[PDB]
Amino acid sequence: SGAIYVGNYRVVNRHLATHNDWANLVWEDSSRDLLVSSTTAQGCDTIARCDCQTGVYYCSSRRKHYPVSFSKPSLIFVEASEYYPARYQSHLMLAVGHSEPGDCGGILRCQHGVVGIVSTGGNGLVGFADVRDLLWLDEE
Ligand SMILES: CO[C@@H](C(=O)N1CCC[C@H](C(N)=O)C1)c1ccccc1C
Ligand SMILES: [Zn+2]
Repeated sequence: SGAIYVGNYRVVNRHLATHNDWANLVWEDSSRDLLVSSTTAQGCDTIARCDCQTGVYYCSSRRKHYPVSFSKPSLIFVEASEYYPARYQSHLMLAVGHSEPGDCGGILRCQHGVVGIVSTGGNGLVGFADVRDLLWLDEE
């Protein structure tokens, strides 16, 4: 589990969104595994606006933050799971790192701010849903 709290927005994995998230919906995209809902309180996270390919992510199944090198956001095949059928997920970045189901929502960050959240993984890989192209998260 986990979310990004920027301005009056809460960014979560679409597959882990709550009923309150759907009832306060701003934007969702199944192909990216992302959903954004509105918040009453202002958050403290800032979004990175850069092309970094190195950063640090939080792994809840280890209670640890790990440094990683990650690929550029791309269209990658993600196998059928209990949340989606076999499909291509867009804006996804892969890295070598530990991940389990329950680690989705952990933040990946670089020197400029938050880059994205854990969305996929297995067999010593971890995948992150990029948020750096969502410029509207910085206003209104
Ligand atoms: C099968 O679970 C993995 C996964 O890639 N999923 C499940 C959750 C939905 C993911 C998606 N974005 O389509 C696909 C998973 C997730 C995160 C970290 C480690 C794993 C092993
Ligand atoms: Zn950066």
